[PDB]
Amino acid sequence: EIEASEVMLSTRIGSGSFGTVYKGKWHGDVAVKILKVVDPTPEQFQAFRNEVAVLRKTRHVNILLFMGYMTKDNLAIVTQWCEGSSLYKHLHVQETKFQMFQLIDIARQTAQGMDYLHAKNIIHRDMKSNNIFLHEGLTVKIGDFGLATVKSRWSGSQQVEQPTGSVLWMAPEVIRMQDNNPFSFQSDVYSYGIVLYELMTGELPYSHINNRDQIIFMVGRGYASPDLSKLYKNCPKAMKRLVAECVKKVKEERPLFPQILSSIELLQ
Amino acid sequence: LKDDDFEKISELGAGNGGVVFKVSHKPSGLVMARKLIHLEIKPAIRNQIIRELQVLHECNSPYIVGFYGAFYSDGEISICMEHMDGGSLDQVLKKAGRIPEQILGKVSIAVIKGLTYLREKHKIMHRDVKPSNILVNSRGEIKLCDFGVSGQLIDAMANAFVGTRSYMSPERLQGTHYSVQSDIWSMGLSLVEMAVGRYPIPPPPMAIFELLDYIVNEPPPKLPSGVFSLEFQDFVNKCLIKNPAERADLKQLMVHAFIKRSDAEEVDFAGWLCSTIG
Ligand SMILES: Nc1ncnc2c1ncn2[C@@H]1O[C@H](COP(=O)(O)OP(=O)(O)OP(O)(O)=S)[C@@H](O)[C@H]1O
Ligand SMILES: Nc1ncnc2c1ncn2[C@@H]1O[C@H](COP(=O)(O)OP(=O)(O)OP(O)(O)=S)[C@@H](O)[C@H]1O
Ligand SMILES: O=C(NOCCO)c1ccc2cncn2c1Nc1ccc(I)cc1F
Ligand SMILES: [Mg+2]
Ligand SMILES: [Mg+2]
Repeated sequence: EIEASEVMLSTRIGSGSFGTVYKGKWHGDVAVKILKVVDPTPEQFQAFRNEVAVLRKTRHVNILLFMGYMTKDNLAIVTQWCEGSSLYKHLHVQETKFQMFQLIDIARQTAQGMDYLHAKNIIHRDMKSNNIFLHEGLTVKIGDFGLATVKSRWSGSQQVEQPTGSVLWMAPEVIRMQDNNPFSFQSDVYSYGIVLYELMTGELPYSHINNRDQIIFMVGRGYASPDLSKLYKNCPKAMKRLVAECVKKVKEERPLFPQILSSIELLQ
Repeated sequence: LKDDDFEKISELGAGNGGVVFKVSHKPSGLVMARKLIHLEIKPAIRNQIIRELQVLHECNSPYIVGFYGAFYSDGEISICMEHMDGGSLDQVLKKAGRIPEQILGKVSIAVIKGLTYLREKHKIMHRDVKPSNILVNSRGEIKLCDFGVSGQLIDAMANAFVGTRSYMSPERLQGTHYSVQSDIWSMGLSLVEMAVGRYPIPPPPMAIFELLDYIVNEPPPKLPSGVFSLEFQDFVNKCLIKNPAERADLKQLMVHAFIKRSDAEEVDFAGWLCSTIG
């Protein structure tokens, strides 16, 4: 745990699915996310602390550092601060004009980071364009990975085991909740495929649906899928096959991240 | 209206879209509700949403909440509405086990009058008829809030985190053509959720998509018979019809015997609300 006296909370940045972001100055610039959990049960807190350990070990150029947690300023996590904005801001809010090779490079770096995260058996749930930051300009940084014990609420000693996070990137199998543990490598692969669609389209999927509920229902039932006619004409064909591969409804047919990385390495 | 001229007094509530704060207007000295909806959108979309929300100035009716202005401060769209002491009706379900039938009829009358005012004067459908989106006052007034004035605001909201419950009609979830009948279906669902002391999609927890499948392909929920009048069961059943064509439109709802009888009845809603919320 990190002692809160050394950390200093600067101006608020925003809020998300399971925490609120403050700018901190603990041994340099950091980001402190106070969790929405008010009374973390000892079991949840202990499993979260084990996470704190595992995520603190993780070290890739493509994932943000995870310094630790603090239980004094309510329940909080200290992570690496990223001056570069989020990928969602560049693609949609700022409408950043990325060249073809730049988009391919963002995809490659994201795939590399998720590959490492998956090699240590870390399922980066809540995978979306919000959690990807373009540090130094183009280096991709994955954040808010793991933390399954916190993102989901707890019914005492039992995790609620219900979906949480944005629905445009959520997998049909984790949308349906047909299994107690639907979060897996293939769910992260589908979420990466959704971010791939956003990279290759510049727009959020299911733009013809205005209500999130209709999105959830028609995604889980399969009536709605991200149509591939929105992709750029200059997008290479194998890139289109790769993204259609990643976004397939069937869980097991989606490729694992080494295969995707080989795909972009062929593309480049 | 600007951000610097409000002093947050308290929190009115927080939802998936945003959080509403009870604040004060320094230039005028009156207490108003300030809804902060956090979203990351283009500045052009921000201006478009603000201009579309300006239309709320001429939406004046006893059955819709007041509106003073709207503006974008920092990464959030802020809307300024008039303060309802009773909050919303979901607060009342958290207070009382179940809403009585007569006040439920008063609520139904208020919501249909608000819906028909909106449709006749503004050609605007609510789309969000929920227990959280109708508000009550200490004097007995019942108003509608969070209806679809700005289409671009709805489009920006579409990118939202997963929810816990839903009040959507099946025709919207299926993607078919929707009209006010969707709002009638939603308000019928709301009437069921008020009359019984629980969220009535899974009839006497279940995930969001399972809720949505269940309300798409299985029969609509119905009130527990024997503890409610036949008239209010007829009203909700006509409201809760899967087929939009068979579902009653507003014009039939005004002349619906439930609405006329509840209008004839005199119910001291202000006193009951004060008793149940303190
Ligand atoms: N390490 C960080 N460095 C800089 N900004 C950050 C960092 N972590 C979060 N933010 C910002 O904090 C705001 C809210 O982020 P979050 O709370 O993580 O929500 P989110 O990332 O959009 O989605 P989730 O599911 O809640 S993680 C956004 O504006 C992020 O850009
Ligand atoms: N004018 C008001 N007076 C009193 N309470 C209000 C007023 N406006 C909003 N509230 C409260 O603020 C809460 C937050 O509302 P929202 O942010 O719209 O979330 P919501 O109404 O629950 O719907 P969603 O789908 O969850 S965003 C409401 O549930 C009300 O209890
Ligand atoms: O607030 C909204 N939804 O919140 C609950 C879930 O819908 C909401 C939703 C859609 C919308 C389209 N144009 C404005 N919109 C909203 N804002 C709003 C509008 C008028 C009033 I009067 C009060 C308000 F809060
Ligand atoms: Mg994030
Ligand atoms: Mg609301």
